[PDB]
Amino acid sequence: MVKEINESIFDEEIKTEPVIVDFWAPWCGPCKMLGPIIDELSEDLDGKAKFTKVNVDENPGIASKFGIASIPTVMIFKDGNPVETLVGFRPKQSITASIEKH
Repeated sequence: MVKEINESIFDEEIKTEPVIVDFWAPWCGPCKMLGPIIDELSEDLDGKAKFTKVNVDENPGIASKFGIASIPTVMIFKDGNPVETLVGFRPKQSITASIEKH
């Protein structure tokens, strides 16, 4: 349950438990390694966190607004505010540990 989001619906999806945004591109190797992790966590942390994906090729405005200078980057939002920016590939346990903190 990872929802693909764009600038038009970004505000809606972000304000709603922590919301995780995976900034990715289909041509980026490390991003493709991260995809399955985010998918698995959307099930394992179901009821605890919400997961979404932003394709930076199609949403350059979102990427610039949040300083996504490198992909993959995973951002955590709480009450509509960005509270964590996780740059670089990380295993499942590392992402979970970060989400657990909020």
